[PDB]
Amino acid sequence: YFNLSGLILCPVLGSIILLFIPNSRIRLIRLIGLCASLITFLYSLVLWIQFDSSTAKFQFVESLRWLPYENINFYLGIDGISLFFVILTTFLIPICILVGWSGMRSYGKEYIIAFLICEFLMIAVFCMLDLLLFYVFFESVLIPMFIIIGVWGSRQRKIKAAYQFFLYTLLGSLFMLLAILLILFQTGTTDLQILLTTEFSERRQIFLWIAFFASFAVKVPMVPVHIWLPEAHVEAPTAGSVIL
Amino acid sequence: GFIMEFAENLVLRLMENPEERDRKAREHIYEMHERCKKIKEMWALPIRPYGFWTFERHNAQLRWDPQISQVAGRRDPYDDLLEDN
Repeated sequence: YFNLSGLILCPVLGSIILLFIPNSRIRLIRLIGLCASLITFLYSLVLWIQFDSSTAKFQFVESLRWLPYENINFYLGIDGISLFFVILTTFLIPICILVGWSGMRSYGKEYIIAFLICEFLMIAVFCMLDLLLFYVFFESVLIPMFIIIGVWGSRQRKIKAAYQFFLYTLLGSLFMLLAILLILFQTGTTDLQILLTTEFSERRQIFLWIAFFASFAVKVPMVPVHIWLPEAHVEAPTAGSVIL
Repeated sequence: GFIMEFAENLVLRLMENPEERDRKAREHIYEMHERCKKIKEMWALPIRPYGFWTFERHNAQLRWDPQISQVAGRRDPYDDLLEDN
């Protein structure tokens, strides 16, 4: 019985174990990182087989209370849409470890730690059903990718790429957060199933939808803000350029 | 036997009860909406309760002064005059 939580925990265990060992034994670090990524990939494939495509309700749900009132909590869960994204994000990470396999002695253990943290965080984003906490993990990828781009990037313009990438995900992100708070105060919970079955005011949906689109028009390269992707993507490492 | 005759029922054991899933989904929706209404009611409480001073902890003087109104420095002038008899 393989649940959704073990998939999330596997990169966490791989990262915690990797910090215990020192940096002198570089072969152990790369071997353990690749092994953790590959077992996470296999676990993701196993989750595919035991996926009911007939029902419309969500698959494995793990609820961990967050607020004392159980008002909002980690509500994990996959469906037809979120499953393939989980499989893809589990599949891409071992490739990321493998591309820079020769230069691992130059990068160090921070590189694999950052990539496994990214895998954990990206898995947590796709397979969760809490609107607010999904926002938390949605821009939680700022720190690890900022580190990846900045520490191992271009020659001298690496600083500017990090700043443009970090700046484009602030104003729209928090303008989305305002809508998140209005939704939370209006309805009462951020559970996705509850929020789907709610009568929103006709004039209210326009503002909330605009706020949501403002923070998604930056991640999806829309017309106003898409110049970050070329510059911040050329000024990025090859393994950081394959998940971006 | 052969591989598929075992992999079949292996996958069938791996998969879960959908009736349990549907029941849990409708349940979770029911209690989540009830708790949502409860929290909406709770957020409506004013910062200052209607009673406030009526509360026994917010008086602290109606049951302290009566046992002090006999000490020197707090007596009505017409208390020591007729207390002799």
